[PDB]
Amino acid sequence: SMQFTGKNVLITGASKGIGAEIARTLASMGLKVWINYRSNAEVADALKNELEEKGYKAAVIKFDAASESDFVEAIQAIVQSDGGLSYLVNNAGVVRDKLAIKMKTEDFHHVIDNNLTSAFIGCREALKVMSKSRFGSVVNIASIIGERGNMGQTNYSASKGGMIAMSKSFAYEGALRNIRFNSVTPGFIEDYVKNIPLNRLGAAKEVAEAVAFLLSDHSSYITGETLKVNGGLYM
Amino acid sequence: SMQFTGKNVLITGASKGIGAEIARTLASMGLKVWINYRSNAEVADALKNELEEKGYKAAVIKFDAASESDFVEAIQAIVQSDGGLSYLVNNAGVVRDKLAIKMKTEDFHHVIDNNLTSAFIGCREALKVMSKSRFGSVVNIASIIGERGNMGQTNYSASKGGMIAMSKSFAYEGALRNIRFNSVTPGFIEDYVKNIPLNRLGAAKEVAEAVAFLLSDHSSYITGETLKVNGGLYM
Amino acid sequence: SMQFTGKNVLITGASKGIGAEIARTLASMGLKVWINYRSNAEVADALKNELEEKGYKAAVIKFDAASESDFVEAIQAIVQSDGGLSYLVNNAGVVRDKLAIKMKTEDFHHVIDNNLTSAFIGCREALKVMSKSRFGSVVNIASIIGERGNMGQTNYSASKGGMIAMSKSFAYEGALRNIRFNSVTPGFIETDVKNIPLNRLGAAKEVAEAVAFLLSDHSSYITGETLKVNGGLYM
Amino acid sequence: SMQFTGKNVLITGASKGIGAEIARTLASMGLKVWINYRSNAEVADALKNELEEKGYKAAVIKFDAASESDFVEAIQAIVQSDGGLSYLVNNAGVVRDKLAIKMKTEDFHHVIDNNLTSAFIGCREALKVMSKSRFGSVVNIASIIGERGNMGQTNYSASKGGMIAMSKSFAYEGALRNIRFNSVTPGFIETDYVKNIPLNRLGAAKEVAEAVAFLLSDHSSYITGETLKVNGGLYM
Repeated sequence: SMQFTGKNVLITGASKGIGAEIARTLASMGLKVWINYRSNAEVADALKNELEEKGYKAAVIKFDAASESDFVEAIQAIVQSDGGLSYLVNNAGVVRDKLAIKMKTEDFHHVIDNNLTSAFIGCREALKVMSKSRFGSVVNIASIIGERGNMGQTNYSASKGGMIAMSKSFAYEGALRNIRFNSVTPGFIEDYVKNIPLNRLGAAKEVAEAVAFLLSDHSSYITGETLKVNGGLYM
Repeated sequence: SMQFTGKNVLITGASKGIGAEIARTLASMGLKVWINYRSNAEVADALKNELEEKGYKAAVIKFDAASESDFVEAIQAIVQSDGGLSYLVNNAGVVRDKLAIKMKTEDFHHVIDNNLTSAFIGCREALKVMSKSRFGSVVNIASIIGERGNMGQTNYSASKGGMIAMSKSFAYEGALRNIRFNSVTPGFIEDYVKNIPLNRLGAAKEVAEAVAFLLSDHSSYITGETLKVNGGLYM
Repeated sequence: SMQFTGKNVLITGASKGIGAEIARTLASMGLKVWINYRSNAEVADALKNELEEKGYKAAVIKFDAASESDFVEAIQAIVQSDGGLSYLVNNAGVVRDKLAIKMKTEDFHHVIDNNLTSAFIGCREALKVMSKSRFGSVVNIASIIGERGNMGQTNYSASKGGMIAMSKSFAYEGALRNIRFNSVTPGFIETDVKNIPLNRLGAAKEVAEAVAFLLSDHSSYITGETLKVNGGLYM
Repeated sequence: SMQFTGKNVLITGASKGIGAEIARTLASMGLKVWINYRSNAEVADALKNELEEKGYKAAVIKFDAASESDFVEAIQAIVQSDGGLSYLVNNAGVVRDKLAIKMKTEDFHHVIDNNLTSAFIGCREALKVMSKSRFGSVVNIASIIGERGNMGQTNYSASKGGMIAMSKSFAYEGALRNIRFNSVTPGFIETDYVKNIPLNRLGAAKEVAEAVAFLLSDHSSYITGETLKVNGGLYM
């Protein structure tokens, strides 16, 4: 049970995986979670039903996070349904791994546009909708790959390393109005394990609880920071 | 609040300030706190009575965290009282700020011995006692000065930067036994404020709750990490 | 001064500023420099004349480093002319500083496409043309803003932090063929003071000579590194 | 053929390994190198003779870099012989690897005092002797282990991570007098594990030495407080 002064959170790309776990974790901690899905609603709706059947507060919302007007419109609808938006998690993202010499600029842009510009739009709009209340916390879901790089991931590492640095700039622009911006860098989340000191993959739950901490009031003096969740894979 | 599988914690140098706060916070979330002091029990005893009067579990203990035998014997004593030790916070440290051309070697060793060797002994003995249980979390209280350095603090920055790197090595050695080692780097904790994006000093409680998270089950995939708690002063 | 096994280098956006200085420095060390410019040829031509009359080897080449086909064909031309290309410096980049709430997606993309995708293309083509000879060095001109962020520069910090992470992934992909990839992070440079420890802006030649070292044989065990050239402004 | 405004350099623990290559490299670029050694004069004196026979300027000096009074006396002897001291390389260092539960505080201190306290003394005395000239550059030889830690190296990682942070503090203190302080973090240097190194080989001592030379040289005049990785890609 983590303490939250805000009441609601938008999680982009939250139908499955880490984003889904973020939704369950934050819902179970008493926040109303907005589950963003791009295309099919069946998985998102099921996650929503699961949480409500547990007595939690959840809703789904359709928009492409890579789309400026779509994302903008959605935030407005959430401010119009709940009165505001206190928390944002930029989780949406894709991979298209290729050795760089086989990588077209279209493949580079596919990952940049979906992973970095999406988080720009989200952080920008959060700044607009939380500046009024002088309260908000935003978490950007980056990756160990943005910190250290990886074979075959020149485009993914660019998107996540640009995310990490973008977040710092947003932290300066939100700081006087008490809007915090931070990043999480998960390692390998469920041989790969041979290089992990904890000798196991991380659980999606373990990422989700690190996000919860950075959104929560307990991290109220943490901004512009990158929280590693990698089991020791990178120190 | 935060969930803890373990039951007790030892905090070095915990009579006041950040150390006292860590003791308060961890006591309020159900842990038995051992409040370490090395010379005068007064303030530490007031802390104990305060926490007990609020309904928490607390105890004082006298040893010099810079003495190997003192630290070792105190941890043995706590293991005898409680059956073991789940959590350790290496918080004890001193300053002796001087421009380096005025700094004697004894002024360098003063800070190293009180600040870095203390945390080596604590980290070492935590490994011994937590290894049996195959469970533990250890937080080293470092400082922004150990990340970026500072005019007049060649000795303190060496002690805290050494603390950060040491803790990474202990994280490797504790990992298979599920014993985690992390560092917190506080910034300016209650002209200087102008350089802080959040435009205020940090509260001691805001450091303590970051320490709480790193000890908690919620950070279960985080080891060898340094967590910045500095209001954006360093990114 | 410094020793180079390679014979030539392409420098993007080399008409003025740091990029011009890079050409001057590298030309004076015996390399044939290829001075890239986008529109105005006069300044680029004037630089070639200067370098040529001083007794060095220099050529200009027009193309938009943000344009995939332009960039690909230019490197093709240089390989046609010189037989190869041993060195690449991705220096081209633009700024469009705005507070994020004033920033259109179009403004974010303007900087991403011109700063990040341009460097991706150059790095990718370097991999292709350098791999046969199993030799080369590539330097990416990033920025302190990519390391610590800056208010009003969510887009520039994104592109340069993305550049930094990118470069590391290229270092993995080039490593086995001895193709090195490193970044330089300049501070405040005169052509581009209280908080700067050296108490002055950096000269463009001071950036150029750090780039030269990373291209040189002297840095032959250095790859995936980011070299800070900021007068102590960031440590 | 890097450019140096200064004329001489002291390299602690320079009789072999990386420190010896630093002396070779820097002597071949025209500096008078002072080769520090602790006990064995034979290898240092062979090195000195090797360099002099190639036309370079070299000298040996015996002292313990971990002894404040020795280190202090040695630098006044160099100032006495040469008129000043432009450059300093804190290379002296040892290892005593043990799992932490088997390591006594005295094994911790042995590494702290030999690796970290020595670099403090050297940096401090550099500040003193370089101040009046308002010119100077100092390189601290740290390690990848100080950046990321290592199993069995809680003492070594502490000394070298402390050296890296401490060097940044010296950079602030020397900056207005234009005395630069920088660190190098070599990876695995010759004199399996090679699988994790992207460049697929151990580094040559010469490759560390030339990185050191660059940070000493005029080419790095706007670089201070920096840590230069020299690890073949092992840590990025």
